[PDB]
Amino acid sequence: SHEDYLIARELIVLSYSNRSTLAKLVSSPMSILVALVDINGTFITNEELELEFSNKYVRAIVPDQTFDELKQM
Amino acid sequence: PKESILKKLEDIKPEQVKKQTKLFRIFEPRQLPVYRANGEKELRNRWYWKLKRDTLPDGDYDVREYFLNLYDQVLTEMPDYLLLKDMAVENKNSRDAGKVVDSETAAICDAIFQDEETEGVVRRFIAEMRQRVQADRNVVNYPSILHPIDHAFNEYFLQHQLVEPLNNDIIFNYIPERIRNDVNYILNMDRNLPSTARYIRPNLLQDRLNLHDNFESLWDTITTSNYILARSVVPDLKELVSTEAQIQKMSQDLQLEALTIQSETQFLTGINSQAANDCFKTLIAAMLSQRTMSLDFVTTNYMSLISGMWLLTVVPNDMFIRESLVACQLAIINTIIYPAFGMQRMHYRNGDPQTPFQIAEQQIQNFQVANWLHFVNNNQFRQVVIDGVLNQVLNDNIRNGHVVNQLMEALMQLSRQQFPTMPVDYKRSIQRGILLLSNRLGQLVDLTRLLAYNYETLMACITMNMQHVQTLTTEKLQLTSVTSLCMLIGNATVIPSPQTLFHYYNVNVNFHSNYNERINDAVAIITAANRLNLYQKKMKSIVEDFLKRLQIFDISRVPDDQMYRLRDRLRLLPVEIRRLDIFNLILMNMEQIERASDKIAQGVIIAYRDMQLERDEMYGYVNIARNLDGFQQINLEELMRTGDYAQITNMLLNNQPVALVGALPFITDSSVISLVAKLDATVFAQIVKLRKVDTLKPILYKINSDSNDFYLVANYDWVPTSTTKVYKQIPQQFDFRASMHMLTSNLTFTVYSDLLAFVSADTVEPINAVAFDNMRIMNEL
Repeated sequence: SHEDYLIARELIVLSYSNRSTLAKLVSSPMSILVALVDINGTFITNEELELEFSNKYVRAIVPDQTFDELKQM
Repeated sequence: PKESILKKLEDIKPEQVKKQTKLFRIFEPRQLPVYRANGEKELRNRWYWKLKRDTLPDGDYDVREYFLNLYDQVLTEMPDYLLLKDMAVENKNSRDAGKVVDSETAAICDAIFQDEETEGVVRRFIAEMRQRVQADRNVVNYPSILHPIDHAFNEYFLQHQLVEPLNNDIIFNYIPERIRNDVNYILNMDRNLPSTARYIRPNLLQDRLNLHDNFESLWDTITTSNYILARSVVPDLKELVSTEAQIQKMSQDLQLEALTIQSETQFLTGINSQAANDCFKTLIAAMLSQRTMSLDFVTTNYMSLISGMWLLTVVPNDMFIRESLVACQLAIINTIIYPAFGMQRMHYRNGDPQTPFQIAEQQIQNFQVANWLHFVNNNQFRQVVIDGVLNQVLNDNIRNGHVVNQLMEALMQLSRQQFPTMPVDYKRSIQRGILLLSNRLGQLVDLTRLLAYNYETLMACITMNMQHVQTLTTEKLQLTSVTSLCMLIGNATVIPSPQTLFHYYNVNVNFHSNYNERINDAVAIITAANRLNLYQKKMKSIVEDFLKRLQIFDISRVPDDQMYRLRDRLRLLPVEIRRLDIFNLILMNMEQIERASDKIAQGVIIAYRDMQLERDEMYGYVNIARNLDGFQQINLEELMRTGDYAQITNMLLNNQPVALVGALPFITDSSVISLVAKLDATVFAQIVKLRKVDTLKPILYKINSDSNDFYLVANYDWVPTSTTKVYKQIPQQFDFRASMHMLTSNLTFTVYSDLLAFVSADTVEPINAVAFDNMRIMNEL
C-alpha cells in the first residue's frame, strides 16, 4: 500500500545512521494512544482461552498533560 | 453495524440549553421627515416605528410563508432562561450611572439625547431611567425601549422560562423510588448547592402517538435500538465454574465413551461460555425492550429440550414468537413427557389456537406435570403503571424463586416413572440428561432470582412506557446457549454498577426528552400551517427533519405514507403552552406588522370618483385609504388559484368601482405631473390582455416641496384630487415615554444541566446482596 511505501522509505533512509533511538522512539507513543479509543463492544476472559463478549461502551477520559508529553515525543 | 447504532444512540447529547444575548426585535425607531399641511416640508424630522429587515415577498401565500418562517425564527431564539445583566449595558446620559437592557436601546437613547429637535422632558426621562435591584429577593428591574409586540414576546420569555429552584432533595427525588428503597445501593454527594442555583427538568411525557399501534416498521427499529442499548449495560458474568472442570464431571455423570468430547455426542454441544453470557444478555435486554426472540435448536440434542423447560418457566411464553415455542413444546411433549406414560406421540395442528403445552395440560394424568404445565400456560405478564411508566411485571412467584421447585417436582416424577414402550438406552439418556439439571438445582434457583432482580432493577430505569407487542425482526436463541448458562454458573453474583444505571437512565431520559421536544416542534408548525391556510405546502420535509433529529432511522428508505400518517396523528395533539401562546400572540399581530412594511400594500381601490387626498404628515398629500369600507372587495389569492378574469374584465369595461385585496407592491412617485395626468389608472389594462397578475405595481402619489413641481399647489388654490387610491395604513408615531417599559428578571442564578453527576454511588458486597423479599440471592451452594 501507499502508507507502507511512506513508512518504509522513511525508516530505511534514517536507519542507515540512527541505530539506538529509533524503534524506541516510534514505539513509545503507542502506550499513550491506547488511552484515546472509546470502547464500543468488548471481549472478556473467564479461564485462559474463554471469551464472552460484551456490548459495553466506555468513553476515553484522557488528561491534557499526556497530550503535551505526546507532543514533545 | 451493531456497534454503530449504539454509537449513534449513546452520542445523543441532552437538550442544549438556550440562552439569548439580545432581545427579539422586529422594529426600531427611525428618523423620517415631516411635511406640514399644505404639503411643504418642515426643517424638523421625527421618529417613527419602522421594521428591521423589510423582506416580505409578493402575494399573500408567500407572506403567510414569511410569517411561518418568522415563527420558526422566534422558536429558535425562544429561550429556556435568561439573565438580563449579560446583555445590559451602560447609559451614557443617566443621572445615576444606570444601565439599560440592549446595546441598541443605549444607541437610541444616546442619539435622541443629541438631536436639537427633542423636548426637554424626554432628555430628563432618559437621565432618570435606570436599573434597580432588590437583593433580598434576587430581583432586578432594567429599563427598555420596545415596540409593544416586542415587549409582549420578551415579557413572555421572562414569565414562562423553564427553570426550577435547585436543592439537595430534588437530586434524590430525580432517581426512581425503587433504586432508593433497594438496600443494595448507597448514594451520597460531596457538595451542597445553594437556592440561588437552577436546573431544567426534562419532558418525560408518555407517547402521544401510540407507535406500538400500527407503526410496526418504526417500532421494530425502536425496539431493536433499546434491545442493543440494553445489551451494553447488562453485567458480564464475572465468575463462573471452569468449562473443563465441569465437563469432566458431566461426562463421568453421563459415562461417555472416551474422546467423544471433540465429537460432542449431542448433550455436550455448545456447553461453552461465549454463549452463556450471550443468553444472559439477550433475555434481559429483550424483556426490557419487549422484543420477540426466536429459537434455533436441534432435536437430536435432548438437553436443549430439557433446558427449554427452565426457559419457558422463568420467562413468559407470550414473550417469544409463536412458531418457535410451538416447535419446542411439540418436541418436548413428543420425547420427554408423553413417552413417560405410554401415550401416543401427538396429533398437533399447524393453525391451532393453542400451543402444545395447553392442549397437553388436559390430556395426561399426573398431578405434578399437570400443574407445572398449568403454570407455564397461564404464566403471562402483568401490566402495571408505576412511577408513571407502564411496566410488564412477573408473577411474584418467579421472582422469589419457587417455580423451580414445581419444575423439579415434575422432572423428578418423570425420573420416577418407567418407560415401558421404549428401550433402556433411551430411558438412560433422558434420565441422565435431567439429572444433569437436578444436580445444578440450587444454582438454577439463584440464576432465576438473579434474572428477576436485574430485570426489575433495570425496569426501574425506564421513562417510556413499555408495551407488550410483537415486532418484525427477532433475536435468535440457540438452546445450547441456555444450557451453557444453566450449567456454567454458581456462587458468583453480578450487580449492575450504579454508574451504568445512571447512564442508562440519563440515556433514556435524554432520548425521551428529545422525542417529546421534536414532537412539540412538529406539532407547532403543523398546527400553525393548518390555522394559517397554507395549502400548497406538503407536510413532509418537516417530518423528515423530525425523523432526522431522532438519530436512529434511515429516512432515505422510509416512505411518504408513514410520514403522512404520523402527520395525521400529530394533527390531533394539543400544542404545548409555550408554542401555543407564542402562536396566538402572532396571529393577533401578523397583520399589524403587515400594515407596516413599505414593500407590499394591502390592496388597491379603483373607484371612478375624483377623490380627495389625505393630509398625512410623514408624507404630505397621498392617495391612501385605511378602512376599506363601502366598495366590494376581491381577493387576489382566490383569483390566482383559479384564474377567472371574466368578472374583473366585465367590471373594468364598465368602469365599475371596486377594491382589490392582497399583498401588492407599490412605487413612490414624487411627481405632481403624474397626478393630473392620472397615470395610476394606466396600470390595470395589462390584466385583461395578458391575464397574469404578477407585474402589478400601483402608484403612490406622495406630494411635498421635494417634488420639483410642487409650486403649482402653492400658487393656484387647488386641493389635490385624484383617482385610484391605495389601501394602506400609515406608520405610528414614536412616543418615547409610552414606549418605555421595565423588564424584570432574577439576579445572578446558575443553571446546572446534568443532575446526577453530583451523586456518588456504591454497591453492597455482591455476595451478600438481597432482594425485595428480605432473603438473600445467590445463596444456594
